[PDB]
Amino acid sequence: LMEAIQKQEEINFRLQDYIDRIIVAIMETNPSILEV
Amino acid sequence: VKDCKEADLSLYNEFRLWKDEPTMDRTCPFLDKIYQEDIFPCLTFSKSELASAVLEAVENNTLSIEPVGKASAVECGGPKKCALTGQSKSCKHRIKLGDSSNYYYISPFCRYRITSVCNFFTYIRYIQQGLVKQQDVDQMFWEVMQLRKEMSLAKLGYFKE
Amino acid sequence: RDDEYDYLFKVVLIGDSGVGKSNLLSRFTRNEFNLESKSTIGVEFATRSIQVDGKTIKAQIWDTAGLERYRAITSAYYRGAVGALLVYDIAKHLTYENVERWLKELRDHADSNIVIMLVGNKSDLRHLRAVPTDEARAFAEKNGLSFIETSALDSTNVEAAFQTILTEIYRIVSQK
Ligand SMILES: Nc1nc2c(ncn2[C@@H]2O[C@H](COP(=O)(O)OP(=O)(O)NP(=O)(O)O)[C@@H](O)[C@H]2O)c(=O)[nH]1
Ligand SMILES: [Mg+2]
Repeated sequence: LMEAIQKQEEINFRLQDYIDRIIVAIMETNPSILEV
Repeated sequence: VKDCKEADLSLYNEFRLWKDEPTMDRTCPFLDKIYQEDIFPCLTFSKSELASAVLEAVENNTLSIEPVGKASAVECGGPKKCALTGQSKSCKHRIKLGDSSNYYYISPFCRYRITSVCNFFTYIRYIQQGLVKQQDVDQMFWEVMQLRKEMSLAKLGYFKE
Repeated sequence: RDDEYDYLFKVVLIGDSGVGKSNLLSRFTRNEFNLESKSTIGVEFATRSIQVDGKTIKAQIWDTAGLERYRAITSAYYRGAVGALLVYDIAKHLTYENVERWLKELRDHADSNIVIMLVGNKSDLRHLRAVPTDEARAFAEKNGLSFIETSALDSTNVEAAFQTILTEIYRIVSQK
């Protein structure tokens, strides 16, 4: 049961590292995207 | 011994019904029970005149509690003496009912009793103007039970500091 | 369609997680509040235009996750910010304590001359107040920050908060 949250935390790390990179990129070019 | 919880069906139905057509009227079944069983005993203090003012202030959301980083001590009380209960304790919080009449000193025990009631009204109000969307009825119910549990304990002199 | 604006000011929201940044944003920009609002993922901004000294100001309010240490995506966040709303929770003293740490990031990663306003939010919780107004206003005055208490929930001073920081930015940008 505890091996699922350890691997599920490595997944979150990966998703979040992705969101950071892409958001950084989006601002370096077309920040218009991040508007509500 | 294990710690469990089961909703009292009588209480559950009373609430689930009130949520569907929420009112702040003191005389409805839902609030009346809580008024008599929880609120009234909680807001019962030595100086009963000021106490009844606080009860009205709480219902109006006009009551406020500040910590303390020209008046006198007969009405307001002071740092070493609580205004609500005649007790002598270090008072680290002070109450304001206005529109402030005066700033009144409060013992930690009083603060716990009053906030417990203010928390109840606060959540109830959130529902009346709800404002409570993503929480299902079972969760909300058990929130009210929690809110009451706090008042039930403060009622009896069990508080947190 | 007249969408014109005379000045475009970027203002960033900073402060401890849960002080209500995202709701200050929604309250000002779309007059909406969410009691159940969740933690902010990624980075966003919404815009609103106002009149200041006859000139129209288009405000660009940026918001991001209140949890910040290792983000490194912060350089981009503060870049071009001419104003900052530094937010704490009146009812959680810890969030006021960390205001100093936030001033650090501003003095490190953000431009100087950036207008900084201290905002005490959740003024609507009257019985829970942990940070007396005077102590904050004092800290604000000595540290060169504006100060106001807002409630995203009942709307008090939210409008006022933005009108204030936006006009202080006007005066500095028009003068130089
Ligand atoms: N009573 C009250 N609650 C508020 C107020 N503003 C926000 N909240 C509540 O505080 C919680 C956090 O709000 P949120 O806007 O998400 O804060 P945040 O700073 O954006 N969080 P994050 O930094 O993690 O994105 C929510 O439950 C929200 O409803 C306010 O003015 N009054
Ligand atoms: Mg947020």
